[PDB]
Amino acid sequence: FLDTVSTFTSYELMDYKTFVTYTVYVSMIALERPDLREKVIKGAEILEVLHSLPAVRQYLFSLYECRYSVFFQSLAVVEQEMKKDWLFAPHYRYYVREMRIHAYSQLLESYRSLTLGYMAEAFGVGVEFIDQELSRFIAAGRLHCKIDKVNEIVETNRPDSKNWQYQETIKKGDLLLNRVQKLSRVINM
Amino acid sequence: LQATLDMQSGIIHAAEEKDWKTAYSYFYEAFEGYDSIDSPKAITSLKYMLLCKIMLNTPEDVQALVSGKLALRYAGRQTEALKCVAQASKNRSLADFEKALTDYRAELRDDPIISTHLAKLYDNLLEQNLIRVIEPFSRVQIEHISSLIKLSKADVERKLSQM
Amino acid sequence: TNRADTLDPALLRPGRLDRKIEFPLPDRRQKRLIFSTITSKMNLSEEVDLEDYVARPDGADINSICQESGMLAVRENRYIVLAKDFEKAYKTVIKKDEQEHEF
Amino acid sequence: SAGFDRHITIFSPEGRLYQVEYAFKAINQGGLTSVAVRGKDCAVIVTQKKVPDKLLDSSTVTHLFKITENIGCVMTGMTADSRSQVQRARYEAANWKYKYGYEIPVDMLCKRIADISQVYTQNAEMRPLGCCMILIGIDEEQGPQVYKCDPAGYYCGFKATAAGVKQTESTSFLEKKVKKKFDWTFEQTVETAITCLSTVLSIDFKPSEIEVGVVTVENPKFRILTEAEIDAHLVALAE
Amino acid sequence: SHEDPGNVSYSEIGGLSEQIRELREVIELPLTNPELFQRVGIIPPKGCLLYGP
Amino acid sequence: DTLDPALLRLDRKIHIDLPNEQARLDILKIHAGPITKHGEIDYEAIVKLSD
Amino acid sequence: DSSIMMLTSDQKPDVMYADIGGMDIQKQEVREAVELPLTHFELYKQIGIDPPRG
Amino acid sequence: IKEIKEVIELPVKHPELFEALGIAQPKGVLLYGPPKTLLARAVAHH
Repeated sequence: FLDTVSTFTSYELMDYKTFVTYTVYVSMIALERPDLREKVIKGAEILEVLHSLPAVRQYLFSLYECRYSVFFQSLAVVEQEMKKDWLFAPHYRYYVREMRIHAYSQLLESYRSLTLGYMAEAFGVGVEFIDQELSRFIAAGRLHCKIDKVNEIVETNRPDSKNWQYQETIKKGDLLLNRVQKLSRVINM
Repeated sequence: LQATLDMQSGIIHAAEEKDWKTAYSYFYEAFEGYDSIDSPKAITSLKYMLLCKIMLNTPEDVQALVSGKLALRYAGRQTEALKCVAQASKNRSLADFEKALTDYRAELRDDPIISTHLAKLYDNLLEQNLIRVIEPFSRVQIEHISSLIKLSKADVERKLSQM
Repeated sequence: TNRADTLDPALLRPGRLDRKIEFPLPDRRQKRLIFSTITSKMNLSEEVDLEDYVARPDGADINSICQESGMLAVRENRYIVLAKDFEKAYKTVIKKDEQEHEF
Repeated sequence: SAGFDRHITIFSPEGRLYQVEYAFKAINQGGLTSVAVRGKDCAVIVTQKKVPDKLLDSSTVTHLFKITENIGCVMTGMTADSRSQVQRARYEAANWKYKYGYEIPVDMLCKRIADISQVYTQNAEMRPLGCCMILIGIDEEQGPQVYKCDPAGYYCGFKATAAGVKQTESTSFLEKKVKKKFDWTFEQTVETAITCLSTVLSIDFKPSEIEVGVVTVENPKFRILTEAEIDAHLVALAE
Repeated sequence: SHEDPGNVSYSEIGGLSEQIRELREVIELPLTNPELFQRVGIIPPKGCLLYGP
Repeated sequence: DTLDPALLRLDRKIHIDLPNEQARLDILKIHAGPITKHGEIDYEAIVKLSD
Repeated sequence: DSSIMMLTSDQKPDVMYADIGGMDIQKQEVREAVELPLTHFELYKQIGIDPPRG
Repeated sequence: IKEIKEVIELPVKHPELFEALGIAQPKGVLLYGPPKTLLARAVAHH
């Protein structure tokens, strides 16, 4: 959907505004912050048309400044929207909580000696909300970081070039090592 | 009629938002396109233009835009206020710009867009002031580092985070 | 070069001439901007006429224009370049037979 | 250019002919200067003489040629063309006086002289009379006139008039002088003529070198000034 | 470049009384110093042309 | 004059102008300094003797 | 090598558009018909124009 | 192009039709004219 110069209007384009819908419902995830601004901001070609749907547009605008209050407002909004939108009924579950965890990633990445309560304002009243949320999210194996209840920590951690950028080494040079090993075992036995 | 339309195709290019430098080259085509244009139709044809020029943080095309005699070819005091507008555009000093919310208020009166003009100026100035409190050393209290910006936690926090 | 009539026998034909755009003498508003360049190459302190020679039929000459005017102000041995310096560069030039074939 | 060696009167490429624009400096081989001025109800001719010899006379070096009793002229360029042009002018003015019964206006005379020069230009196998002629005269209902006739046959006529050798400079002084809107009270005219020649040539000389021809609407006869009154005007402008 | 015979300075041949200074205004102008053309800025020319019998 | 116009565009054609009376006599002098002469040479004679 | 070999340093006269001594016809022409087309593959193709030449 | 054939493929396609004649084959056609390189190359390219 990076074309934006070849899908103006067609008997395949049920609506170019719906084209924008499908586009944003994959670009607020595909587009990292640089690609975010590249396609949404920089690519003002879709802007001359997405001028017609400013809700998710302003959501994306906050999606740079990281305004988590309106993040959650439009998050509920788009949640209901996907709940009532085609070819998503049995799958739309992740997208929203993914937006949640991804935004929390950068927010914590700001710095460490920080609190969820200071962000509970941006979370709305999000102390218990994010309590169970991030509990089950780190339980979902997400977003290396540190946070408490009696202390309410925030963290910036997880450098790949600490051990993981060196752990992939054996992670693969043992996986494939034994792959070829047994593969080169039955060559004789 | 077309002259207004090209001034549009630049203004649009700043409103449907092609780019600052694009709309500004269009502002030259406006500027050197105001050949034999009525003074109220030409001195205001330079009003919004020198506004957006002081706005662009960089006139950037001096020796053909402000080296052309047109900026010295209008009668009414409108163009003479535009003269100090262009003077600022050259300088654009925080010691002269932000002080002049009123000296640029009659100049804030003809502002084409009030969403970007001085907004981007102070946006840049944020990190421009962030390379004066963080210029001395890496580590610092977030309070006195922002006692210079005079707000220790108001907006410095999320701004620098975004950075 | 000074000539191009010795050419365009095969270069300007279907196949060869794919993006050939001759670039000869242009309109105006150059001479004015050229002044603004070359007259700014010399001093032109703060108030020295520009149009009086823009519209007066007296880029290659501007080089010798500034040569004469500026280096005679340096014969005068000072920076500030005058509007008379234009004249000093408008008398030592191709003024042969001034100023109209008359017929 | 040529190329064609411009030997006869044809058209060259791009686009001029070279015979007449060689004839335009047959005036310049004269070594001579002429200035005419019209400000008001008078008209003044001034022209110097270049006499190096004491054996040579002074009366017959006169260039001011009284064409008719109300029309004067002055000549520059080579002398033979000038004198022959003058006798043609006198003959055609007398032809006007015979045919039409009254005195010729100075406009029709310049038209007729220009037409003669054009016929000398149109047909080949004749030299195009390389001299320039300035006329003056008084006409009723039009005041005074000053006209110029070209060797090409291009007449014109205008307020402050000069032809000869150094008259780009003379017309530069007359643009820098006829721009202020004062009247020209006949001694203003004589003073500006003497001082314009005195700034172009920069000599500031005796009253015996220039010749002054005047005509005025008080005595419409053409009049050549005397050494005494020329000296009077010269010391009258001497401050 | 090496035949150059040293001879008199710039006061031998006459008629060029005003030319002596004219030639110097281009002949020692860059030779003495071009730093004047940092105050002014004018790009130096290359020369001129003579004629005569 | 033999130079092509495309080449004749050399700030100006400086000229060695014809030595006249003053200049002619100046050079005539300088040509006669180291002579075993006397205070006899008639200057204006040679001057007007010249063209 | 071809005795100039592009000169390989910064033979770039360090010039912008208007700096030329007044050739706006050729200035604009060369600017938008070279600097954009010299690098492009699709705008010409956006009107199927052609890959350009001398 | 038809002439191209008649004069180029005749030295190529069926030698048995003019060797049956017994007379020599052609050498040159001087494919001259208004400047031809492009298509004169791309045609018998086939």
